[PDB]
Amino acid sequence: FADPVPDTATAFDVVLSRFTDKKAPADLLKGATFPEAAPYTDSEVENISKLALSRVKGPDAPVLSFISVEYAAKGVDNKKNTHYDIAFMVYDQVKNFSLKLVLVAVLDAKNKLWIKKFSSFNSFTPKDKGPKGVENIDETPLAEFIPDFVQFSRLYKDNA
Amino acid sequence: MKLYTDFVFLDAPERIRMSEIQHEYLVTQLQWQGSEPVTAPGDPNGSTNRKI
Amino acid sequence: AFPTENPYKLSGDFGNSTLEPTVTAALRILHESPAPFNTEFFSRKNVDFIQKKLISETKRYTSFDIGPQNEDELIMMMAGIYVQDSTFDGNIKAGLRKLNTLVITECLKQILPGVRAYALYVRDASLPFSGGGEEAFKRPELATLKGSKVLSGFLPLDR
Amino acid sequence: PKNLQAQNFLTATQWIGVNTQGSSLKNANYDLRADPIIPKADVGPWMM
Amino acid sequence: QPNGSANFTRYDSVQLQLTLNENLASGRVQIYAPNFNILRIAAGMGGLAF
Amino acid sequence: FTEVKLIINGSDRFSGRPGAYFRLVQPYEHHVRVPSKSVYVYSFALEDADSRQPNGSANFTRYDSVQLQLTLNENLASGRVQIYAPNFNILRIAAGMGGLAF
Amino acid sequence: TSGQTYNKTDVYVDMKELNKPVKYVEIIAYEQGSTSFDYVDIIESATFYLNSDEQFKTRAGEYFSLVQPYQHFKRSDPTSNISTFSFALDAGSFQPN
Amino acid sequence: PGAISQLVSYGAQDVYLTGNPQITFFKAVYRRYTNFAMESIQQTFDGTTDF
Amino acid sequence: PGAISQLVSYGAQDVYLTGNPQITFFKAVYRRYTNFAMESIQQTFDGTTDF
Repeated sequence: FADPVPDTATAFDVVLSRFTDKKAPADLLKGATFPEAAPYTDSEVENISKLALSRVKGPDAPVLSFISVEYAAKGVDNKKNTHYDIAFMVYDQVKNFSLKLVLVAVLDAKNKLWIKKFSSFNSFTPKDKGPKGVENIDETPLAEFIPDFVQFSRLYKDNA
Repeated sequence: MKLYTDFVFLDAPERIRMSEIQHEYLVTQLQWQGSEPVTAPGDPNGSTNRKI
Repeated sequence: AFPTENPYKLSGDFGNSTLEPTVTAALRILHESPAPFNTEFFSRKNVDFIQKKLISETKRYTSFDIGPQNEDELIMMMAGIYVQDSTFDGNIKAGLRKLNTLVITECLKQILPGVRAYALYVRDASLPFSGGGEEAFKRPELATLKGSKVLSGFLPLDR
Repeated sequence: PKNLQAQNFLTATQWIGVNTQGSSLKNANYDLRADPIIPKADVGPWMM
Repeated sequence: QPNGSANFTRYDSVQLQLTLNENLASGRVQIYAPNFNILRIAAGMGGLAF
Repeated sequence: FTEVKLIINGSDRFSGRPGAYFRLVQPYEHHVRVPSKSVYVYSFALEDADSRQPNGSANFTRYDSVQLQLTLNENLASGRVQIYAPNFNILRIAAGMGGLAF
Repeated sequence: TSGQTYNKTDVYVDMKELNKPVKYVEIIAYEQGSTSFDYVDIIESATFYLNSDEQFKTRAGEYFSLVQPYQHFKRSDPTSNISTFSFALDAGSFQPN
Repeated sequence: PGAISQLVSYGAQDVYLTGNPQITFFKAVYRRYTNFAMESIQQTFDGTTDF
Repeated sequence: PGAISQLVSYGAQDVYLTGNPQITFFKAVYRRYTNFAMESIQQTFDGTTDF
């Protein structure tokens, strides 16, 4: 169940992953595809985030205090697998700051909670965005001289 | 008195990256201190050697 | 298609004559007396080495077969590079190694784009234009939407 | 066009009027004689 | 692009010594010091990093 | 008109030329009769006067905007300049029904 | 139709013939008869439409003359009354900003 | 309307200017330097310094 | 004669300037950027805007 932390991740996200459920529940919840969403329920989502924070009690775990939820996305399939995709704010009471966490978790018919994802809102640690960026707009980088066949540097290397 | 702000609107590929990827900008700010010395007046309350 | 033997302005430019050796001609323009460094560098064996080295390296870098190069231009280049750089402490082999290296590199710097330039020349000298069709004879595109949808005047009924 | 044995690509045009290094020597051979070769060890900052 | 700076955060004490003229009136000496910092923005939040 | 020039999508369609070109020369080249009278024309067709056969046309539908410049003489009275533009369309008759297709 | 001429309180320029990516536009006014140099500022405000949609809140003529040019060169009006509007961060750069 | 409309509309010329972007103009970039400090230091004269 | 004499006899010292060329001054290039558009939008004040 769930995913391994991406090979490239911050320490904060590796700890959050350490606390996810990588093992299937009864591995019975395979029966139907995608949820139906018609809830106008609010306070229920606050409790799911609180429960995910109630799961973090590591000897090296940050103190995590609940703030609030947005994008409380819920729906349930017809096998009573309740899917949540929750974005919420948490306060670090020791280092003085708040982050947004992403919680993707499910309930079974017995309302036991398993966490599929627990991570920082921000992603793409490597910062491989296509665009590179320019320090000057009115600067045109000088055009690469396309060399003759040998590329010069190999020509002096071959010629002793 | 009106305030006009020039907003930049990006296409979808960048707008998505701007939200999902964190940013660290190298920016400038001002700092200052005020001081009102007598400033070597003809008046005998000052001196020309002043440190702030 | 192409001739393999050039009806030179001057045929039998170096070699095929007994009146003066190549070395002496080089020494005059150098204004230098014979010395082991001069007599080896401008020797027939060294010029032959250079000509064969240029032919082999060009064929290795390119797909083209070239013959020996205009010797008048090569000997002037040899002497020119020689004057600009003739550094040795008496170690003739080390000096010739560096000096021959400069001649081979300067020569290839002209031969390599020269071959590319020629191949493109004969490409255009043989046929009208580049041979390109719609790629060359491409009128500009409008690509505006004033009339991309023609308002057909009416739609008849199906009968 | 691969059999280019009649072509002659070298053009030693940049090498006519060359001096020993970039100086103005009035190249002209003022000395109507032999001018023997000066040995040159490539030792720069301090000759020896 | 920065091309150098003086890091005041590690200085024990800094004073500006001004040798004054003798035809001055009293008043203010307003000293500015433009400086660099890092603005970190993540998870919808921004802030200045010291 | 002392000079007439057509502008298509902001560019000159042709180099501007004297009004006499448009009054005398153009009709000579493309029409049956040269009007003699102060009539100015410009063709986008080659040697046509309908001809019962098209031979060149300007697709104004695909021009983003057109304006025409008239350099007026100095002694003219105020008044109208009508501009006419004969064009091609397709008469489409089918199943007892008529109408003109653009 | 009768040949009478009336002054326009509101005058607009139809940029319908322009079909290209535009870096910037430049606006002048001058006397119809004096077809010569030395331009005049007769504009109290201006706004820009695309297909009848406003692109920005109407701005005073002084904005277009004095402020907008900051993006590029010659943001001044000593004798000039040339105003601009840019679609790019800079106009001068070769780069298609 | 506004800039949002401008982004939706598409022209063919765009494929040569904004297609497959290579750089952006709104992501500040800079390089790093070995720390250095400047000081203006007086030099001495050997000889008389007058007209 | 002409600029050819300058072009051809570039000389020994100039090898540091024109040898093994790295860039060309004769090929104009530009980079493709990220599509954007600008809109000037009026903001309002909260509070009296007076002296």
